[PDB]
Amino acid sequence: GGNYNYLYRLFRKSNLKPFERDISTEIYQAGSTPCNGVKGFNCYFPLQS
Amino acid sequence: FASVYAWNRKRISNCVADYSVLYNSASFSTFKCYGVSPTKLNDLCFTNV
Repeated sequence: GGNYNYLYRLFRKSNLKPFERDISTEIYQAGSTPCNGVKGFNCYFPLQS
Repeated sequence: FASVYAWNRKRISNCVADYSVLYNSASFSTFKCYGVSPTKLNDLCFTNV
């Protein structure tokens, strides 16, 4: 049926330093439109299964 | 616009293209980029569109 407990992050502000882990699950301002905690448009959740 | 079995094909060459204005437009229901992230089109570029 498809397992979805395995997640990965696609959106981030910048890259990662070597040997570093980030678990911050916050909305990302993909476009010029601010999110203000609401996805709406030009905002997406960084993590997907 | 033309039909789906007779789709219009257009060639773009020898001009500057600003994708930022299209990306910031909210009238587009779906805007999906597969090969590259939409942010970095203005940096790297190719020989034809």
